[PDB]
Amino acid sequence: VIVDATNQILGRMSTHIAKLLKSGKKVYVVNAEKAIISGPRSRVLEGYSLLFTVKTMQNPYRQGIRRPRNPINIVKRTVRGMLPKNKLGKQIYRNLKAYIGIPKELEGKSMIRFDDADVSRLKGKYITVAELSRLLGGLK
Amino acid sequence: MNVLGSRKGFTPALQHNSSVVVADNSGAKEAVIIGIYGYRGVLRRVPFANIADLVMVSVRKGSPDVRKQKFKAVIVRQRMPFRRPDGTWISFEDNAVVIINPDGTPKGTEVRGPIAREAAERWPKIASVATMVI
Amino acid sequence: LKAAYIREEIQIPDKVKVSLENNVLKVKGPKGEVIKDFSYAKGIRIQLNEGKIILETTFADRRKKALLYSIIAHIKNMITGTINGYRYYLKVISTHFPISVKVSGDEVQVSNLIGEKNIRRAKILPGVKVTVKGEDIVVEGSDIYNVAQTAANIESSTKIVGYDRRIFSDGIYIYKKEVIG
Amino acid sequence: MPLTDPVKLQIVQQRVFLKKICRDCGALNSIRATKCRRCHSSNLRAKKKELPAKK
Amino acid sequence: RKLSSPRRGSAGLRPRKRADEILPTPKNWPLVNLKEPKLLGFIGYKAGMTHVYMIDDKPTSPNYGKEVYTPVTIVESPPILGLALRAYHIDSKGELSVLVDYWANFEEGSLKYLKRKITSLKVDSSKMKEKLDLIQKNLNNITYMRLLVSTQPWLVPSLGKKRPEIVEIQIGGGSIQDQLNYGLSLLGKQIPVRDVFREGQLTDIIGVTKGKGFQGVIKRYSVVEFPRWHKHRKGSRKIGARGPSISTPSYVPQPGQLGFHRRTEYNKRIIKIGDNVNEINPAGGIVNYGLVKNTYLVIEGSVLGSRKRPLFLRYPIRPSWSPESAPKITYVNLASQQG
RNA sequence: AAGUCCCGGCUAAGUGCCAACGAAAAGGCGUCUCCAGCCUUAGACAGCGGGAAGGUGGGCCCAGCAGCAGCCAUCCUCUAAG
RNA sequence: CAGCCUGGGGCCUCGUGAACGCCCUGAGCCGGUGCACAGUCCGGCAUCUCCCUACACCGAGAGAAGACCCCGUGGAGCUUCA
RNA sequence: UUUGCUACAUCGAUGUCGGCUCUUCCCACCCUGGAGGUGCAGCUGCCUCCAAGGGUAGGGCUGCCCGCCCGUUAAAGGGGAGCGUGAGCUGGGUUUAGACCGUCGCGAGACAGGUCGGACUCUAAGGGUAGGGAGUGCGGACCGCUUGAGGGGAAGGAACCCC
RNA sequence: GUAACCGCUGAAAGCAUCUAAGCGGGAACCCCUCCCCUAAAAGAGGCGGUCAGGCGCCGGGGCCUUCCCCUAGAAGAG
Repeated sequence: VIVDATNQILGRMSTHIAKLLKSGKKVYVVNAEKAIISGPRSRVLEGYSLLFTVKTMQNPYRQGIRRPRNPINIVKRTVRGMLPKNKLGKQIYRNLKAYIGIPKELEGKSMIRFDDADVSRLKGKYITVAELSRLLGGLK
Repeated sequence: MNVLGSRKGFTPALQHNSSVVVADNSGAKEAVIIGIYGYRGVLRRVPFANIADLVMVSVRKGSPDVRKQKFKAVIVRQRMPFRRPDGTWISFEDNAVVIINPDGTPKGTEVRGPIAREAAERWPKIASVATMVI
Repeated sequence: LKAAYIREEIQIPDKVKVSLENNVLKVKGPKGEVIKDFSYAKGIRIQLNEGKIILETTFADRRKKALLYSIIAHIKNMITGTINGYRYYLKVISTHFPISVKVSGDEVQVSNLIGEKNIRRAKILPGVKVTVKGEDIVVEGSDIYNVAQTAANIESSTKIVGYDRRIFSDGIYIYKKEVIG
Repeated sequence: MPLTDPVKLQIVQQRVFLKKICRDCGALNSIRATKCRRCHSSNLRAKKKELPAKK
Repeated sequence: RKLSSPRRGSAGLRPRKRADEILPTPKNWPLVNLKEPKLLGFIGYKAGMTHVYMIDDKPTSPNYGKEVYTPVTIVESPPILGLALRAYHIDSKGELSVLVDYWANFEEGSLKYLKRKITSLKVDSSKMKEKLDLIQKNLNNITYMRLLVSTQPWLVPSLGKKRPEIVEIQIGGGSIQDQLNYGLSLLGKQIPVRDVFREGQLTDIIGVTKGKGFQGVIKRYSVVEFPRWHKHRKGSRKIGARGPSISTPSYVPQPGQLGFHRRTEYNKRIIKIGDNVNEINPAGGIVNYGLVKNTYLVIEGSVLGSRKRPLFLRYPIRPSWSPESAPKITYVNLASQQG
C-alpha cells in the first residue's frame, strides 16, 4: 500500500494510516514533505517549538528520538501516537516507511489518496510540512 | 589615564588590608589598603592591585593631621616580580604608594625612591615630581 | 445584514491590453506592464469582459465586501500605473551637517547625517528608478507599491536620528505624489 | 516626527501638527483617529510640539 | 543566603571520556574562500617548545614595529604520502555517503611500511581502472573531493615507530573537474608542507590532550575546597551535596578521567617554516624528545598534546584577521632546557 | 466497540476539545444579532470649492485680550447665504 | 587559592572469613490520582545484556514499642498552710 | 515566598535554627539588549512595553534572619526546590541532667528573663550519577577510512581607554 | 524566524486609516553556522582490501597471551 501525501492534511491522513497498519499491512508514504498543516505560520511553529531543549542534528534519518525535525520524522512521529501501546504497537510501527519524493523502486506503482483529508476541505491558511522542517532545523 | 591602553596588568601583588609605605613627604609613613578602584570579581575572592593602580588607603602611621584619614593613592613599587613586554622581569625592595589629590596631582611636593615607568606614563603629574624612574 | 448581490465595473481604456488567466491579471500599457496575483480573493468571481472588468459576489458579510472593494482599488491602480507613471518626492532636511546621498545599483547610501561615520543603506525594489536632483529625491515607476515601498525604505533608514535625541528635524521626508508622468 | 505620512496631513515639511498617543498602551495613532489601533481605548492625547512664543 | 557564583566547568563538554583515536579528523571544513585547488590541512608531530623575539606585524597592535618576546611550539612535519582519492555524493536516502575510492600505489609506491596498518591490495586486485571511470561517469553530482594521506614516521627517529597514521584531507579550489585533476597528480607522490601552508598564516589545531588518569573534583572541575576546620575535619576534597532530588539525581561534579580528550584550538599563527635544523635545536637536545632533522614549523603560543603527539593542522574556520608574510625573527633561544 | 453523521450559524485565539474541575470589575462598532429614537430623491451622512462674513475689531476693565484674561446682554444691508 | 613531596591504608593477587538492611525483585523519569509527596495505579517520554572502580542525591535509607505533647478515676521521689 | 485559622497525614521517630559546599528553576526586570513618552537642548534623570541568554562581588557589628554601616561596582534584583542539601561538614543558636543572679512562691520550686559548662552513630542489597572494560545483534572471520538522524553548550559575558 | 513595535499599499465606512484581506522591516530571544558525544539510529548506513594451493585431509592466513617498552595507565584498556 503506497500512500501519496500530496496536498493532504497531516492529522487526517495519519488516522487512515493507523487503521491500515493495524490490519497487518506495509504502508509506504511517498512525497512526505508535501502534506499540509492548517493554521498560520506562527500558530504552527509554537506548536512545535515548545518541545525544544537543545539544537543539533547529525545523520541519515534512522533514529526517531525526542525531537523530530525532518519531514520523515514528523510524519512518523504523528502516526506513532495513534497506535496501540502494547507490544504489537511496536511491531506494527516497523511496517511504516516515509520518503521525500518518490524513491527509485516505487516509480511506476499505483498510489492511493484519502478524499476526506484533501486540502479542498478547509477555508485556507495552511503550511506545508517541508516549510515546517525548514524552520525546525531539517535542511528540507 | 595615559598608558592603560597597553597590557596594563601584572602579577596580583596587593589586596585588601595589605600594608604599604608612603613614598612622599605628605606626612604619612604607613597605610593599609581599604579599597581597589575598578575591580569587580567573583565569589570568595579578595580584590587585587598591582603597579599603576588607584587605591583607597587609611593612614596608620604619620603626623597627627593625616593619621586615621582616608586618601587616594597609586602603587609605584611592588615586591612581587612582574614582566615587561620586552620580556624582562623587574622586582623592587618594598611595596609603596604615593598619595594624590582627587584630581590626580600629588599631595606631596617630593617623591622618595624609584618609580616604575608604567606609573609615570599613566600619571603624568607624578612623573613631574619624581626624580628617578626605573 | 447581508447584501444579496453586488456587482462592479472597471472600464479598460484604450492603449491597454488586459490579460486574465488562472486568477492572474496582467495589464500592458505604454509606460510598462504590471502583473498581480489575486488567488486570495475567495468567494469573488472575476470576469474578463470584452471592454471592462467585472467583479461579482453574493451574500457578502462585512468582511467579504471589504475584500471586494480593495480588489477594485488595486485594479484601478494597475491601470493608472501603465498609463501615467508614479512619482514620489522626498526632501533632504539638514540642520548643521550637510547630508550626502547617492545611488549605487539597487541601493541608496546616505552618509554624513548629524555627523556620524556610519553609512545608511536602503533597498531599491525592482522596476523602480531613483534620482537625486538637489535637496530632493525622485522615485519613478509603474507599480505603485514598489514606488511607495522604495521611497519608504529611504524614509526609514534615516529615522535613526530619532533615537536618544529630542527631534530637531534632521532626516529625509516624503513630500508629495503623482505628477502626470 | 522622523517618519511622515506620504500624502496626508503630514507636517515636518513645514508643519508640526503631529500624531496622537494612546494613554493605555502608549502607541502612536493618526491625528484624526477615535481609538487606538492596538487596544481600542479612545483615551488618546496629542504629542507635544513646543510653546511657540510666550503667554 | 544564596549568593551568585558561576557553575564549575562547562556543561557542553560532557562526557569527559577518553579519545577513541590518537589522530582525529575535522568534522567541518572552511569554505572555498575563493582559491584554486589545494589541500586544506596537514599533519605534524609536536616536539617541544622555546621562545623567539620577533618584530610585531599586527598593524592594530599596541606594540607595532617593536621587538617583543613570544613563546613558540616546534612541530616536526616531514612530507606525507598521498594514497587514494575519495568522492562523496548525496546517495539515495539523501545522505553524504562515499561514492568510491581510487587507490594508486602500484606504479610507484610499493611500500611494506603501509602493510603495518593495512594488509593492503594484492597484485591480483589492482582493478582500479574501473573505479576511476565511475568518478568521471558520476561527475556533476559529486559534492566533495578528499585525499587519503599517510604519515611517514620512519623519517623521524626520535619518534620510535614505523607504522603510519591514515587520515583524509579535503580539497578546496576551482571546479569539481579541476579538483579531480589536481587530486590525481598528488596520488602516490610526496606532499611537502610548503605546498599547503605559508609563513604568517593562521591555522586550527586538532588533537588529543595530555592524559592524567582518574582524578578528583578539585582538579577536574576546580571546585572549592572546604575552608578552615573542614581542612581538618572529616574530608575536605569533595562537594557537599549531590543534588536535591530523585529526578535522576542530576549533572553535578563527580570524580573520573582527566585528560586525553579530543579538543580544538583556534587562530594559531605560523611564524617560520625551516629546513636548517641547526637554527632550532637547543644545546643537548629537546628534553624528553630528541633532535629535529626534518622540516619544522614554528607556531606561536601553546599546542594541545604531549611530546610526540600527532596533530592535525587545518585552515582557520573563524579567522580573526588576514596576515601578510614575514614576521621577522631576531633571536631564537637555543640554550639548554636542563637546569 | 460504535458517525471523519445531517441542517442553520459563530469563533482565528490552538480560544476550546471540563457535570461535580481553573477567573472578576473594566475596556473593544473585532465581528455576528435582534428594540428604541432622529434625519433621507422637496437630494441625508462623509467629502470637496466658494460664501466661509459685515456696525464693530461694539463693548466694561484696559497701552491691547480685537469670542475664548475678572460679570454680561444681545440688535439687521437679509434670502438659493451665516 | 591552591600546589608538590613522604609513612600507613585504599587499588591488583594468595590465605582466613563476619554483621545490618530483606512482603516481592517487579524499583528509568516527568506530570497527576489518592488520608492531600507512588518502584508497582493513570497519561506520556524513554529503555540491548553483563562486569570493575568511584560518589553518596533518592529509596519519606538503617539503627531504638518518641524523651517533647496529651490521655489513664497508671506510678515514684520531694514539699507544705492538702 | 509572611503570620494566623483547621486538625486530613506521620507518636513500635520523615534528625528540629543559622552557616558553608554544590546543583537547578520562577519572573512580579536590579544591570546588560530592543522600542517609545516626557514638564526629553546636550549630560543626567523619571515612566511605560518586550525580554530570564549572561551577571549580580569584598568587608565591620550580631549565633543569627532582618537590619545599620565602610570602600568599590555596569548592577552589586527578589523568590522556590520537605523554610533544596547533617548515611557532606559545622555546632555559634535552641530544648535534658550541673551552677549563679533578678523577680515570684510558706515551701519543694518556677520564668520564657539574663549568664557560665555540656555526646553529632552506620562497611551502601536497589536506583541514580561519573568514568573504564567484555558479550550478543546489525552481519561468515578480520584490517582500514568515514557520514552526520539524534543529543549537549554560555563558551563566552562585561567594563574601561583611543580616535 | 520572530517579540514589543515601526512603516507601505488598502478598504470596510465616497474621506481617513500600519490591518481587516495583501506586503516590508525589527532584539543579549529561538533555529542553523561553530565546538564536544555520536550506526544499539531496528530504516541498526557507506567505501577500499585479505581469507594461497592441492587431493573431509594436508597445508595456510589472522588475532591474543608470553618477550623489550611508554606517548597511556586503579584492574582492563590505549
